[PDB]
Amino acid sequence: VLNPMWRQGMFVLPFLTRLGVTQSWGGWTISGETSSNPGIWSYEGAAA
Amino acid sequence: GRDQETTGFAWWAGNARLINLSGKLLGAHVAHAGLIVFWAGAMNLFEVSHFVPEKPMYEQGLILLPHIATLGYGVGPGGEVLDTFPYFVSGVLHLISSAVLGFGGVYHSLIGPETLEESYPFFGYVWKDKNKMTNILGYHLIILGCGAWLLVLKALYFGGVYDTWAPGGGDVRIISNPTTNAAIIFGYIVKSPFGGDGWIVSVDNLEDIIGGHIWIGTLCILGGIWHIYTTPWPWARRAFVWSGEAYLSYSLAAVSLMGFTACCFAWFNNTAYPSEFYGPTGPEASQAQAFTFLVRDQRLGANVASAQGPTGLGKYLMRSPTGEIIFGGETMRFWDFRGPWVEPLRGPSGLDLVKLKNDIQPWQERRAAEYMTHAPLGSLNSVGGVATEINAVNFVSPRSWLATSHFCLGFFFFVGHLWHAGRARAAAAGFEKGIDRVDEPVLSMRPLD
Amino acid sequence: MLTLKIFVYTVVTFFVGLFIFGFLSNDPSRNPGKG
Amino acid sequence: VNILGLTATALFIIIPTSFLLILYVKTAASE
Amino acid sequence: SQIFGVAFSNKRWLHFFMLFVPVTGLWMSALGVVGLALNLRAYDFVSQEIRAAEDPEFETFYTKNILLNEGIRAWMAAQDQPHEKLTLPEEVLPRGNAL
Amino acid sequence: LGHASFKDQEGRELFVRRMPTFFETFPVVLIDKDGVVRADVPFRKAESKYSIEQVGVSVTFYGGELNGLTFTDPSTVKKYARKAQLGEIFEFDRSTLQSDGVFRSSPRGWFTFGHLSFALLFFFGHIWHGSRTIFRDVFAGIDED
Amino acid sequence: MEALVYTFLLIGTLGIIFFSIFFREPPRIA
Amino acid sequence: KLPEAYAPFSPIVDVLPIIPVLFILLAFVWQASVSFR
Amino acid sequence: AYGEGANVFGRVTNKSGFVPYAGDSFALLLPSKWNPSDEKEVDSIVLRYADNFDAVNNVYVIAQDTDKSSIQDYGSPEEFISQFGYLLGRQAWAGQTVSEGGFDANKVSSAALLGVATEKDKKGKTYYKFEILSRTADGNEGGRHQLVKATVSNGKLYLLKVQAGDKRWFKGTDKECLGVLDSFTVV
Amino acid sequence: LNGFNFNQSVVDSNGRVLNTWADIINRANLGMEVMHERNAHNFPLDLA
Amino acid sequence: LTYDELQGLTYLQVKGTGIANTCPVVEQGTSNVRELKPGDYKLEKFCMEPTSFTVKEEDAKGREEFVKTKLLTRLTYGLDGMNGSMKINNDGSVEFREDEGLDYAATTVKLPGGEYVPFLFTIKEFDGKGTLDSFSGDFLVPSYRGSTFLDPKGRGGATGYDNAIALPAKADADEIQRLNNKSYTPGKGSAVFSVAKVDTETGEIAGVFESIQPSDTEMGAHPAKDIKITGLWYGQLT
Amino acid sequence: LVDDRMNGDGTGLPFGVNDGILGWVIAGTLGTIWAIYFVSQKDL
Ligand code: CLA
Ligand code: CLA
Ligand code: CLA
Ligand code: CLA
Ligand code: CLA
Ligand SMILES: CCCCCCCCCCCCCCCCCC(=O)OC[C@H](CO)OC(=O)CCCCCCCCCCCCCCCCC
Ligand SMILES: CC1=C(/C=C/C(C)=C/C=C/C(C)=C/C=C/C=C(C)/C=C/C=C(C)/C=C/C2=C(C)CCCC2(C)C)C(C)(C)CCC1
Ligand SMILES: CC1=C(/C=C/C(C)=C/C=C/C(C)=C/C=C/C=C(C)/C=C/C=C(C)/C=C/C2=C(C)CCCC2(C)C)C(C)(C)CCC1
Ligand SMILES: [Cl-]
Ligand SMILES: [Cl-]
Ligand code: NA
Repeated sequence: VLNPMWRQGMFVLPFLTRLGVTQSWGGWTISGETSSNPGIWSYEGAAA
Repeated sequence: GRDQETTGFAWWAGNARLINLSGKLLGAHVAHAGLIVFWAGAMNLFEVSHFVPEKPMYEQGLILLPHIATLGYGVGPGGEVLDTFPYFVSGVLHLISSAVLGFGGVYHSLIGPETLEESYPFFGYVWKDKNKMTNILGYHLIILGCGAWLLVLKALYFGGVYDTWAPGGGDVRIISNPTTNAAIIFGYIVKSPFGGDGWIVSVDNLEDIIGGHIWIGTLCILGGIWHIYTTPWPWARRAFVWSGEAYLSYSLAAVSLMGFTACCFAWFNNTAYPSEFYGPTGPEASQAQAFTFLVRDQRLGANVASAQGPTGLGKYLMRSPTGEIIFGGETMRFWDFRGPWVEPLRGPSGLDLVKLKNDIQPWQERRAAEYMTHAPLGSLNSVGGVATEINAVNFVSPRSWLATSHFCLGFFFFVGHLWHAGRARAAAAGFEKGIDRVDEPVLSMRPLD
Repeated sequence: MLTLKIFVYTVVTFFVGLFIFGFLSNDPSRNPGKG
Repeated sequence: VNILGLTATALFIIIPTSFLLILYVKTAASE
Repeated sequence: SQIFGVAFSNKRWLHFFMLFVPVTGLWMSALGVVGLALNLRAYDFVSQEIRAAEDPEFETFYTKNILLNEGIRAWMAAQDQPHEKLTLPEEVLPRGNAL
Repeated sequence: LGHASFKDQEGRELFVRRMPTFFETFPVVLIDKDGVVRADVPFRKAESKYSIEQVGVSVTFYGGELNGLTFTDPSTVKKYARKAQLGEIFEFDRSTLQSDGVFRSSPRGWFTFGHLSFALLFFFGHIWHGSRTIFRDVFAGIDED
Repeated sequence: MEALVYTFLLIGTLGIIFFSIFFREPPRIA
Repeated sequence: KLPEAYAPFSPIVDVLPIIPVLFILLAFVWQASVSFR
Repeated sequence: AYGEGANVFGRVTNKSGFVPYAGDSFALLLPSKWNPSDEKEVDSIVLRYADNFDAVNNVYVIAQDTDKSSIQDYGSPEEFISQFGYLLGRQAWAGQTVSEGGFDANKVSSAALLGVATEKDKKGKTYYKFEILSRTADGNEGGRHQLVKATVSNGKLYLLKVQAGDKRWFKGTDKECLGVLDSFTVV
Repeated sequence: LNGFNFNQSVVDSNGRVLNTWADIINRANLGMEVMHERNAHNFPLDLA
Repeated sequence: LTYDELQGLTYLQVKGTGIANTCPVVEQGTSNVRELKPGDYKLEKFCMEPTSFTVKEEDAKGREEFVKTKLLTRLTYGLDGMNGSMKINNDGSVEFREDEGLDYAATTVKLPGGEYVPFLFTIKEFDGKGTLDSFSGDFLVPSYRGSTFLDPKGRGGATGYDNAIALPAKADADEIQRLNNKSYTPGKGSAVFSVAKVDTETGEIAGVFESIQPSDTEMGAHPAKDIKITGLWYGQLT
Repeated sequence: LVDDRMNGDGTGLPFGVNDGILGWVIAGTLGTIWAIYFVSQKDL
């Protein structure tokens, strides 16, 4: 809410989030929930 | 003898001069067999002369008397020694037979016929004569099958052998109904060698041992007849290299594998190598220490089932990764150990709590205390204990001596297998002496490697 | 996990069979020597 | 430290690499 | 070249390289011993020591070796440096558990 | 902070054994006048016989910013003994430079290290150049005859 | 941050190895 | 111990195991005698 | 350069494993390999020896001072040993711990009194002799065995304590520790 | 099977141990030994 | 598996199968539960087998729930072979005490996100009051590590350096939580047990249990998480 | 139990075969390679 990605200088993270990658392997979701099954296509998965 | 001028071999490879001399090679072999039987008899007589009856033999640095005792000679319940005359007789018989074998080897090495082919065609051979090679292999397979059947006959009719798993602490037992089931016998040889499985080292009873020996003796006899009456197939002829050095390399690989396996038997197996004669194994001694401290602190009360270690995992008892109740501490790594002094205290879920509270036998207590005090740890100048221990105890386990020596022998014989397999391939191909300098293969290859 | 074990068993068996039948395929004849 | 070690590592990589690349490219153009 | 990927093609360069490697290694070790003469050691990684001090879960083999070195010094000093006259009671000697 | 004098319940004066130069870490040991260890900070706080709590060690400071002050609580006596292991006790501002709490080397130490390393490397250079001078005519190779 | 530096250095070393193997100056037999 | 009748032969018994080592050394003695031809 | 011949073929020296020590108004046998040590954990100690291997195996002789006519005036062996718990070593841990395992509550040390006995001597001396096994939560060396032999002589309380590791105890320091214990004569 | 154990090999006429360089090595080995796996041992002997 | 069949199996048959971590499952009898005769029985062969581990976690958005974990320490989480006393009343009320046995198991679960959560799954000293349908109570949760445990820098409770000695000028009052104090205070946990599948001819009972207990606090260095353990349990009366 | 395992460590399974499909795929792969080598046998 008060520290979203665009307040943190994230440039490619919005482009990942725009097309559906919203979970990370760190257990968090970009919308603030908990990701228990982030799958292969997390942020780190797309990076790898 | 020969020389480098006529043979191409220097003195340090002088035994290679015997490659194509059948009679002299036979003489070297028979003299060597006499040497082996000589060491057997002399070491046996040395061990019986230095044997002390009241002490356990594994405290006396003995490796052949434990073998003869495991065969069931001169020992009683708990492996107590009753007589040493069988061991003395074994040593004497080996020493005299070694004298006979030494005479034969010296004769055939010195004044026997140099080659056996012209005057004794039954014993004559060339290395590329595959039929005669399989004939000799078949004769030796028959002899080995007869030896395995000799072990079977001993165990079945001629006094039995020492069962460490006999109730009450082990005794010499007649094996009745050996395990002849093919599934049980051949499941050992395809079992994984890793922890909890152990391949063939994990054979844990005399029935399986004697049944497997029935199987190996019958298979050796049948294969011996097969190789007497057959010729190697064309696929074998294409696959193998047919020369004396190649056959030597095959045997070197086989005996290297056998030496590594014997190392593992001496280190892990307590059935074919009873702890009463060979001392405890490493796992046995560690589990014995855990059991001894458990029974001590439960004599002092202390509720060993609920006592908790500094890490929080359990001081005396814990769980295996599959759920069995096991001894706590680093001896968790030895949770798969099975021994006659601890198996009556285990039920289906592992160490039974009420059985461990109420059913601890005095013989189990004594054996565990002894095995804790005689762990297979020591220095090569025979100072018992860990490397930090002071010079007080003159003890090294026979299991440790056997495992160290036979790992070294297995490794060197693997190296010798590599040496002779490579040299046999290079000599069959024709470049064991070097590159021709006029038909160098690489100079005819396309560059850029 | 059983699918992974089946795949790994197939892969290991394939490579081991290649090794075995490669040395069965007249290997002592594949050398530049005379003989 | 986090950034002074960073510039030390970057310079130790780049300056000798620059020297080596100068000499190599000169040589390879020569031959 | 077909086994390891690279090979020598120059005999000269090979013999020199065989000269060069042990001499360079011994000279580097001599420089390190010169550093040790002044107790200018490569003893600790300060960032890892900070993380270990602020975090009781963080253990590495480097931290294990630091503990082992502490044990070596404490149990060696009294007999190894008699001039220091260290009569250390056993209760200050760092020990593990039971063992 | 001033000199730290340590005493036990019996009133005898104790001295912290100072850390020798070799030791990165050193156990805290308090020794009496006659060379007998009387207190310590034990590693094993069980069946111990010489801890600060058991012996009853107090510390009094003279001459510094703690002059006249006496501390009897073991939690502070332990830290002042651990500081007295390093010699005279000082207060340090660590926030200004973000000091990491680990000792550095002096300029004389850095000078000695650099110059000893240069001295060995220059011994090698002297060997190489004496070799080059004496063996100049064979520098590109031997005469082959 | 430092993990990036370590990984970059290791990967660059492996790249130098790759180039030294497959893009070596070929040994010429003349 | 040895049997009682064989007790005075223990000194002979205590030397016998080294004879294989003596054999591998005797091979080198013979080779030196033929000057390692 | 003072000419003294070496001992070649000179039979044996004393290999008894013990040396006789005569202190002030007591005599005892010390292990042959143990070195004297200047440590005094009790201020009324007149003797201390420690093993060359480890300082866990030690021995000391307290002289002290007493007002009772005889050690029999201490009631009983159990009442005599209940007053010397400071010989064990005070537990310096102050946090509550019920997670040590078989150690009651807040305790990391325990003393099992294996046996109490009364030994009377030739000169009329009567000794109290004590086997105690002290064990800790870490349990160093599997616990430490303490051997106490005490009596009252002149106007003082002579006491001998021998400490050994349990690992050392089944290694074979039990023989030398009992040899030290059974040789304590004060008179 | 381990290396040479010369701890307390040299003793005087009264049987007191004369320490050697082997004994100094043994002190260093004890220092390493009592510290490795500081929490993994519940029993004194290092049999496992 | 039933207890009789488990006893019929041998150690060689059970070894490596995982059954040794499993509670006995009674197959006969009824779920009448009130069929069980009221009295004063001695509980013995009490066994507890977890079926799920969940850890209380708070989202970034503020939602706090119990999230699913992945077990890390394998089949070592079983509690079995415990003894106690059970007083079953005529109206249907029960008093339940666990006296001693294997009533603790160190267990580590991985949280979604890669955080290790160690905890001592324990039921010791459980005093459960209630009815046959459900009885609830408290149990002691001992400290995960003993006081003789040593941290990676050799700092502990009963043992240790008491400070960071690799930093001779840093071990100060700003890290008192890590070095100057080490805490091993025991905690409490809650458990509710429900009884079903009672055999009244052999005096054995099955059922389900629901426990909530704190995690390890290192040695006082971090606040504890809450773990909810659901599972089955088995016992024999008298 | 809280999770599923193959539970095959130990127990002495032949070639570690806990499911007969493993023995079948071993035999099939070896037989396929053997059949390829056997039909391509009088060849070098
Ligand atoms: C299987 C291949 C694949 C897939 C599916 C992904 C997937 C992803 N990439 Mg991509 N990527 C790929 C390969 C791939 N990439 C390769 C090959 C490259 C190197 C060129 C990159 C370089 C890369 C970068 C540089 C970035 C990503 C990013 C992304 C993420 C968001 C995509 C996005 O916003 O693009 C949106 C794409 C567009 C808006 C392009 C639209 C296409 C234009 C309009 C075509 C116009 C000309 C066309 C011919 C006209 C057609 C005429 C018509 C009549 C048919 C997503 C996870 C982004 C990210 O956040 O990750 C870090 C980002 O920054 N990728
Ligand atoms: C069954 C065993 C066996 C047999 C029958 C032979 C047979 C042959 N080998 Mg040998 N070899 C083997 C095992 C075997 N080897 C092994 C185990 C290795 C060592 C890894 C080798 C390595 C090898 C080499 C390197 C060479 C031979 C060669 C030869 C030929 C001449 C041998 C000779 O004159 O030696 C004469 C005997 C000596 C010179 C004495 C050697 C001294 C040894 C090393 C003393 C070691 C004693 C030591 C105390 C043992 C303890 C060590 C360890 C067990 C702990 C002969 C055909 C030669 C060849 O290829 O000829 C065609 C050749 O050069 N072999
Ligand atoms: C296991 C040990 C062994 C065996 C059994 C042999 C066997 C053989 N060696 Mg030898 N050799 C060995 C190891 C061995 N060697 C080693 C370690 C080396 C390295 C030094 C060599 C190097 C070597 C070379 C260089 C040559 C051989 C050759 C020979 C053969 C002819 C011997 C001869 O004419 O000697 C003549 C020696 C003597 C007349 C001296 C007397 C030796 C006798 C046999 C001693 C027996 C003592 C014994 C106690 C008698 C008891 C009899 C009875 C009461 C039991 C013979 C078959 C030769 C060969 O290939 O022949 C064609 C040859 O040129 N060997
Ligand atoms: C000392 C033992 C010995 C020796 C060295 C020989 C030697 C030989 N045998 Mg054999 N054999 C023997 C014992 C022996 N055998 C016995 C005991 C039997 C009765 C069972 C036979 C029956 C037999 C048959 C039926 C045949 C031979 C043949 C052969 C030849 C080639 C075999 C081959 O390619 O091997 C290398 C083997 C292979 C490339 C594949 C074989 C498959 C393996 C070895 C079978 C076991 C698999 C199993 C998983 C192993 C478990 C243990 C392992 C995990 C450690 C060779 C001359 C062949 C020949 O030419 O006969 C005329 C042939 O067809 N053997
Ligand atoms: C004889 C040479 C010498 C000596 C003894 C000193 C000594 C000193 N200088 Mg100094 N200085 C020197 C020459 C020297 N300097 C020169 C030539 C320069 C110009 C580049 C500097 C620039 C300089 C700066 C700008 C600063 C110092 C500072 C320091 C002080 C802090 C300790 C130190 O040196 O840092 C620690 C020294 C080391 C860690 C030495 C490194 C060990 C060797 C070189 C590594 C081996 C090479 C290796 C392969 C490199 C690969 C690394 C790569 C991966 C990054 C110390 C009193 C500092 C200070 O306190 O300022 C007031 C400071 O900030 N000096
Ligand atoms: C874990 C389960 C698998 C365990 C397998 C172990 C049991 C079977 C293997 C033992 C074979 C004995 C080896 C003798 C020949 C060795 C060299 C050779 O090959 O010599 C070769 C030799 C040269 O002519 O050939 C010949 O004489 C004939 C020799 C080969 C005869 C066996 C052929 C395999 C039979 C089944 C194959 C089905 C094949 C097709 C499968 C396709 C599925 C889609
Ligand atoms: C070829 C050759 C060789 C080799 C050789 C050989 C190897 C030989 C041998 C041999 C042998 C192998 C021998 C053996 C022997 C034996 C004997 C001779 C014996 C005997 C007897 C007796 C007399 C005994 C007695 C007794 C008894 C009975 C018991 C008691 C005790 C006694 C001991 C007394 C060489 C290398 C040198 C060189 C080259 C040539
Ligand atoms: C007595 C006994 C027993 C039994 C055992 C048995 C029965 C065994 C066996 C076994 C067997 C039955 C074995 C076999 C084997 C085999 C082998 C070992 C092999 C091989 C191979 C090779 C070596 C080859 C190679 C090659 C190839 C790959 C191809 C071509 C080329 C060549 C030839 C090179 C038991 C344990 C029960 C118990 C105890 C004791
Ligand atoms: Cl470690
Ligand atoms: Cl342990
Ligand atoms: Na430890």
